[PDB]
Amino acid sequence: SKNVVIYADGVYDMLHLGHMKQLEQAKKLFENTTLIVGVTSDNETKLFKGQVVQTLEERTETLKHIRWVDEIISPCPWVVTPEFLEKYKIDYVAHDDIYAWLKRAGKFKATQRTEGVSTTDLIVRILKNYEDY
Amino acid sequence: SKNVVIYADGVYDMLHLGHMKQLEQAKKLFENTTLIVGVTSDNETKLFKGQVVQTLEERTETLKHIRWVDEIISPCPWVVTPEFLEKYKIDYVAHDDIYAWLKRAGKFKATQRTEGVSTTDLIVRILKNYEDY
Ligand SMILES: NCc1ccncc1
Ligand SMILES: NCc1ccncc1
Ligand SMILES: NCc1ccncc1
Ligand SMILES: NCc1ccncc1
Repeated sequence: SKNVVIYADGVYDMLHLGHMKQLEQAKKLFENTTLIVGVTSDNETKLFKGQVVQTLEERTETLKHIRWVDEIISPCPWVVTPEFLEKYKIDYVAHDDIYAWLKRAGKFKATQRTEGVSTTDLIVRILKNYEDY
Repeated sequence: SKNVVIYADGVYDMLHLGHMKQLEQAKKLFENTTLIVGVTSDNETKLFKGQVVQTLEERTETLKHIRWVDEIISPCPWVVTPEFLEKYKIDYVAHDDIYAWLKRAGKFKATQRTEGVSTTDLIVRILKNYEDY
């Protein structure tokens, strides 16, 4: 009934079906939702997580095309804070214990990952068309 | 004002930003539109055009996530006929002379391609992180 504001974040490098189904699942947590999507910066992703193929600007321009995405914060903060939830009027964080405070506040919503659909999995399928010998 | 029905078709293998921007451009040809997207079958694509990484079912499930896509015909016919336009009440075909009859009927609408954003271009960018020697 009342509109519920959902927040999900990530790298979204080389956007594939796995990200899409995750975002859809976040978007449909409730009947009436606004899904805000946060895109991690190149520097912090590279320092804290690992290598990223596409720049922040490219990764954001691709997310803009996904039907479930209502709003994008680019770049997003690397750590979600309670002050971040308050300023953007976020009701729930959708993710796939650093996150214990979100669970304690009733604001953690799980979303599953789909294995086997990644961009790299597809390139693996390309290479398997070449018998080793 | 009046709702205009747009049709675009293609393989949409390994969906990337290039396809997305093309679909957006088709969707925004007019103020009020319904964008129908046709997805070529595996057999006909492989026989007439060339190799396709993802099956028809996978290529369609990914397009379903694109915000501009209103309706999908999967599989679509390989050749667009006037009887196809009539049955689906298509007003315009958006594409990037086999298509001379569409131009003659006022139903051909061009959409441009974006070079440099393909899935394969990104894998090229990955491989360039490895100095040859
Ligand atoms: N992709 C992991 C991550 C998500 C949110 N903030 C930082 C890192
Ligand atoms: N669309 C947000 C953005 C714009 C320019 N650079 C990076 C991100
Ligand atoms: N991708 C080329 C094509 C588009 C429509 N029908 C057949 C082939
Ligand atoms: N979504 C249409 C479709 C379903 C099953 N196989 C291929 C295409």
